[PDB]
Amino acid sequence: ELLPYPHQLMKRLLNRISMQSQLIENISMGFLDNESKLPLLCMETELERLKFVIRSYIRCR
Amino acid sequence: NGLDTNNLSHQEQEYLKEYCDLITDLKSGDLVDIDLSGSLVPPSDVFIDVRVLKDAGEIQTEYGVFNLIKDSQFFVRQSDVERLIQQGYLQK
Amino acid sequence: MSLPAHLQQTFSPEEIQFIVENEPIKIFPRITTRQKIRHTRWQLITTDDKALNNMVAMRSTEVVLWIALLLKQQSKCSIVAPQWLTTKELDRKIQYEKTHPDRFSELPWNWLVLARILFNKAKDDFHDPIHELRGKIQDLREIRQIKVLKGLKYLNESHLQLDNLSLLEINELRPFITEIMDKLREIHTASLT
Amino acid sequence: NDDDNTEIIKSFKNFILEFRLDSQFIYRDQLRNNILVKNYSLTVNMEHLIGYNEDIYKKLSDEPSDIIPLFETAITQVAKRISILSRASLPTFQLILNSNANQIPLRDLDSEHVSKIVRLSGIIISTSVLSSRATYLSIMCRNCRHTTSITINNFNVSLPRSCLSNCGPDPYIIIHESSKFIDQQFLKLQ
Amino acid sequence: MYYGISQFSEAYNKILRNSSSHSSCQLVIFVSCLNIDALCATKMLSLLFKKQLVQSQIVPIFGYSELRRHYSQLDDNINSLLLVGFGGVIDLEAFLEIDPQEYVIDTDSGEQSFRRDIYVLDAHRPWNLDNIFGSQIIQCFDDGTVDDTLGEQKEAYYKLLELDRKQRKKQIHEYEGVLEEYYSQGTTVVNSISAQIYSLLSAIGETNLSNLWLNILGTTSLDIAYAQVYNRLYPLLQDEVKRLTPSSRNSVKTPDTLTLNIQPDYYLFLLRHSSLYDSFYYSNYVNAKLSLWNENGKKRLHKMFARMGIPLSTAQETWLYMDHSIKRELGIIFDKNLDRYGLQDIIRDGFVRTLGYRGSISASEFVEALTALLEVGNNSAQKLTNLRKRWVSNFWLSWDALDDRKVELLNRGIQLAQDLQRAIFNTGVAILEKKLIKHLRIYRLCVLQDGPDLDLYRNPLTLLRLGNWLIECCAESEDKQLLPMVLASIDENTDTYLVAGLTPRYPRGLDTIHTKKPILNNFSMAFQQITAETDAKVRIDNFESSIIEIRREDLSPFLEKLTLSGLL
Amino acid sequence: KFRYMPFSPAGTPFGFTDRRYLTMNEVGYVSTVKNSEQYSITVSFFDVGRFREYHFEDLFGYDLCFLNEKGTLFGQSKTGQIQYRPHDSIHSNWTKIIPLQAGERITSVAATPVRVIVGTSLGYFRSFNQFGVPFAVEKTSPIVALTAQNYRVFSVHYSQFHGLSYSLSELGTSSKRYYKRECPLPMSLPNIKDANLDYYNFNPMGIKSLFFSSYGDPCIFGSDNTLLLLSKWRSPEESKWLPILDSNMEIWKMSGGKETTDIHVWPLALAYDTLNCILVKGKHIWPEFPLPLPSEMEIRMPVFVKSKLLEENKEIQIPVSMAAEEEYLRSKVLSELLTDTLENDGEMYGNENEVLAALNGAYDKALLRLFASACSDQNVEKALSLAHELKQDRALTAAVKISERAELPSLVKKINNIREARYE
Ligand SMILES: [Zn+2]
Repeated sequence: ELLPYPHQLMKRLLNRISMQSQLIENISMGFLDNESKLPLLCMETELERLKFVIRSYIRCR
Repeated sequence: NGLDTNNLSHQEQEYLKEYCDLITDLKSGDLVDIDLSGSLVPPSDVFIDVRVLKDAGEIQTEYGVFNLIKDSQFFVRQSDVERLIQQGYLQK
Repeated sequence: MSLPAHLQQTFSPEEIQFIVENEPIKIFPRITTRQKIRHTRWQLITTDDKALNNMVAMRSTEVVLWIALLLKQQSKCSIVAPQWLTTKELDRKIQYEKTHPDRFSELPWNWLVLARILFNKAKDDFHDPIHELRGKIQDLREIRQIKVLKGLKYLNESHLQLDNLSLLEINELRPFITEIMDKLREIHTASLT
Repeated sequence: NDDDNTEIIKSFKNFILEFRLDSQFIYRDQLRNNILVKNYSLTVNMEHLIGYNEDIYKKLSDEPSDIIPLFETAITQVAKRISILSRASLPTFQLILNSNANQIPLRDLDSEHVSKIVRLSGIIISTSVLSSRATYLSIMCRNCRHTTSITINNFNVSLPRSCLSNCGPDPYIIIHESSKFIDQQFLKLQ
Repeated sequence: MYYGISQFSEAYNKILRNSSSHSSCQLVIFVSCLNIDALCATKMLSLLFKKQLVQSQIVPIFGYSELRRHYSQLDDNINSLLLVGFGGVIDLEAFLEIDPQEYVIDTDSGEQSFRRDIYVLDAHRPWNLDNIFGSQIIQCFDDGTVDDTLGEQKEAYYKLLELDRKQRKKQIHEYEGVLEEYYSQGTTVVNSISAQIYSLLSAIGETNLSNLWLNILGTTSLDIAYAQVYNRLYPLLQDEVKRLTPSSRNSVKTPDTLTLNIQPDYYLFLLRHSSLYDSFYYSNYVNAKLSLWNENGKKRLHKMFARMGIPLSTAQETWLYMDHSIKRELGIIFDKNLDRYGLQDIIRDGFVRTLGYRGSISASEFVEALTALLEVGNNSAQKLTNLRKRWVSNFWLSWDALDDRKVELLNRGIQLAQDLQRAIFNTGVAILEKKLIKHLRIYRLCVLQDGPDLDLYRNPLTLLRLGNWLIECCAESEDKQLLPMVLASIDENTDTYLVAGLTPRYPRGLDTIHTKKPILNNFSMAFQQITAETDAKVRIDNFESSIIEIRREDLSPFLEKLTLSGLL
Repeated sequence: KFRYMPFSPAGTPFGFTDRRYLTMNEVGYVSTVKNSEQYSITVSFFDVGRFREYHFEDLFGYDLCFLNEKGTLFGQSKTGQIQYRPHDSIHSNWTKIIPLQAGERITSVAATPVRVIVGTSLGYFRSFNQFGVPFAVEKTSPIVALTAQNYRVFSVHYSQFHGLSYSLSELGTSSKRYYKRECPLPMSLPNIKDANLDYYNFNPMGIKSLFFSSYGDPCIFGSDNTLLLLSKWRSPEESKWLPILDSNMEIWKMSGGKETTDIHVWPLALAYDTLNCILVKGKHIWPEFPLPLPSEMEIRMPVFVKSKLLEENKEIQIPVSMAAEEEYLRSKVLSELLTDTLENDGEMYGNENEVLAALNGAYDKALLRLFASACSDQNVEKALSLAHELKQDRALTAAVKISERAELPSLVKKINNIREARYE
């Protein structure tokens, strides 16, 4: 069966994702402007993984 | 399509067009941040080396440009070139 | 349709991988991010950030597995072998298995996948001879498969109790077992008036 | 002596249980599958055996007739260990080889190749019909009635003439019922 | 001088500081295909950047014109250019027509800077002084050759550049003569590019067994032509092998057990992957010594094997299937009677990689297979473009082969090497019987017009292999003096002769008072001068200038000028 | 008789191999390898981010090596050659040979971010600057080891006649202060297997290693395999060595009560509350060139009676009382040293204040377990003494509650008086 869509969870998660992507873009702009990128790579992969999970769930339902 | 018309009945063709419209409607708006048409394979690899299967000339990127030159290899993040790979230009 | 058929009623090994990486793990950082009281910061969301900004060289700590693997791809991290991944532990589990043919051993729910990942990208860290570890894991796999067949012999509509079966094995056997149970239940119910 | 045979058997068991390339015990898995389809027989590449340890391959080449049965026994033991839970039967397994080395033309074959593992090719001209070969026998002693049996191999034996618990010159006889046999064809090559 | 050995790490750090940005890739690596050591160097650099996680691109190239057009299409975003094994002698700034002002940015202050950076690893020897000195956008990772040999050349160049009249003449003519003397000298590779990159990694402390193996492979490939360079570098590679060697000794062989050990690498062909008889039968040195090309040489080969006491039948058996007794006592067998036959030089200790139970491989055999893969991995202008596309595909195939996982590709390369080697041997014996070699008194011209193997010879490396075998036989032939060797191969589809100018060489084992001197190669300069003087269509575009093309009808007139040329 | 031999912290002999670790520490490890006469020195840094690995060949065959973030101090005892190699590489590897009289052999070498120190078999202490400019030469009791952390230099002065002695001093850029001078070092020398002797041949003193603590307290690990820390080292009056670990007992503990032998803790460096060291589970107490992953073990006050544990077992079980006592002592000493460092040297990390607060809490709660233990014994007087040591008055509320649950009205009254007194 289709499970009750946990509205609040996805709402908060999407808000966090939006702001996270925006601030990542801000760090990218700063780079264009220490400077170790390892945390930047961790951000990029974390966002990719989270977006992947959300997409999987959405497509499944 | 999110990323043989003769075989399709005209009703089938219209329905498929409507379905494509519906999908683009979904990925547009709320939830746009995630690309529903995106691959359902998990992004295990942050970075992937790729060889251009078919030369198509330079292509643009958010912060760069990729010169697609037959038998030229690129080491770039998977996400950026996943669409090109799906388009068959890029190998591995 | 939004979901390929092969994904309709199960998880492919890649999804199993991902869910495994969601876990944390002991590691020995080769970097000291911890800024002295005398700068780029991680600031993650889905996992802890406190530890990450407090990395100190050669100081054990926990991080989600996928971050650990990302660093291990670099020379900047070392993955600490889980205790259960030890010749002594594997031998003990093997002996338990032979001792209790009916029951499975209490391996980590993610033992197979975790072992494979570490073997592929963590050969250096493993203290014990890696070949012996691979062999013992293979033997455990064989024994568990045999016990799986023995249990299958008793497939019944009522219910099943896999107990300590590992997640990877569960995903492997999901389709067959589920379908057989479904057909058996259909038959028995049809028998019911 | 028997100790050396046991040592060779152990070496072959180790080869099967240990020979790994990349991250797969190719031979362990192959044996497990072949058992899974009841095909109680294993195929081995000579190059792989050499890679594991040249010594076993060379010993095999020296005395194939005796080495091979030991290898098949090792295969049987490994099959029992991997397919049947210990402290919780299978037939003798057929061993299949693939040298893939330089061939020897049919005509060239001569005394030099006697008892040597040969590698060649041709076209099969005819095929016989399968016959019985007694892997195992059930044996009764004609006068004292002493039970016994023999396990014979298709390499390189006859019904013992002695009583082993005068009773007779050949008091032993075959009990076809309890005995076990296999198939054996005969092919001709040009 | 421009970038000396000591400052390789600093140049690398500068490259990072410029092109390091996860946002986009600003580093492009131009690599001239058809060079084993170049491929190894490029792979090493690729792995290094992978560690540094700096996005970059690989650009295989075959000809100078290809490099020119590729630079034309370049994007300003790219600021780092890595040129591997090409451009060292040419005036890249002139050839690429780079204007410093076009790229000049942030010059300031006694300082200079440009938007792009052209790094050159082309270690031939006759460094373009303008590149060394005149250019700044040009960056050359020099092995110190400039600071050790060209100091007078540097002085003369800076004086001539300073000059901007009896005294004027009395100085300018001497400086011009000095520069010309530094010119007009044939090309001769100085050192392994792989060796330079390995040294740089040592500076960056990235050295690992894999990198050492790659450097070993590059140097071993270089050996055949510039044996002296290989001899000079061998102690260093052995030192590194010992340095990275694990403590455990005689550890039980396991699939995971991987070793790179030095032990006798007999100077033969595919010994481990071909019958001893075959290995001897195709070992260039062996044939040169015994003249196996003639049937009497084959008779002597049978005699030698009989002397070994080895059953010939056994000698033709697969090496992996040798009897253990022979497979192990071959050391003593070679120790005996090798001098009797004068083949004692074959004995050579060398690097031999191995892994798990899959088997073993000598660096020599590995590089041989790599060359075979490079060569046979698979409107006239379109035909040439397609041929060079096949060559580039072979380049990438070899790149893939470098990975250990793709052992299947390595085996395929081994079989291809066997086939090519036997074909080369057959062609060489046919040539010698035909006496196609003509003593022109300026060179031993040998033009090729026979159909079979001609298609294969269209590949420059295949022609180089055939010519190398011929040169081995000739040099071993004491009657023949070190005359320059000329090879041409007509391509029916293009109706052009693949002219190749092959330098002579003193006997492999030869190491007396002479042989020490390097016989530079003036083939390229002679070809270029004749081409400029004449108009016969030719192709100097190929990075190896010694190899050029010419019309089937432009050949003989060009040959006539060549013998007429005094440059040779 | 005793033999004076060159030593470096946690060094390892060549043994049967041609490669040995010149020395190892938190910063990294340097291992050399014989190579056709010429020795190949490889300098490995633990923190890849901080520094970069580099390897150079040593013709002099330097056997003495000192590692510190600033640089390395390679020296050869028999020759007197000493070479410094700044890690920054901004400055050349200044090198010089010291005057070695007949038999004068460099015992060890100490590196200070500003000064340089060299010790000799004859006890000829020598001081050079970062650039090698000499400072002065001094004769002292022969120094076998020359640990030097930051500006704190700890030396082990031993003699056949003066016996075991140590001098603690922090030279610093200025105001050179000698905390202690050749005071007797309370450590037990090895008893006089082949590998053990060879290490003793390679380390006559038998010092497994020598280093300062994470915060910078001197740390020693002798052949006894006991890690001794100089409690109150900053104050000589109360300075005292406390055994914070007895590796043998801990190994026998984690072994499930098994008397393992091959296990050999190779002291590398002492993190706060935890020892970074390699467990060499082989005949050679020293590790091998393929250095394994360092192991971490928490410090333990050695107050476990092995007989008690054996009786419990007959996975080792520890009585909650003896355990609680051990944690009490460990927390007490840790808090002592933590407060001393915090007040004397501030904190390199702000967390230390909260760490000390939690440690005081654990101290009080250990007093509380033992208070309950005494109450169960009806030793209301002993329990009263325990509550007396209690640091937190809220923990004292917990204690009076325990006494109520222990049915000790006299006890409860006593702890109530204690409440009032602390309120006073
Ligand atoms: Zn009888």
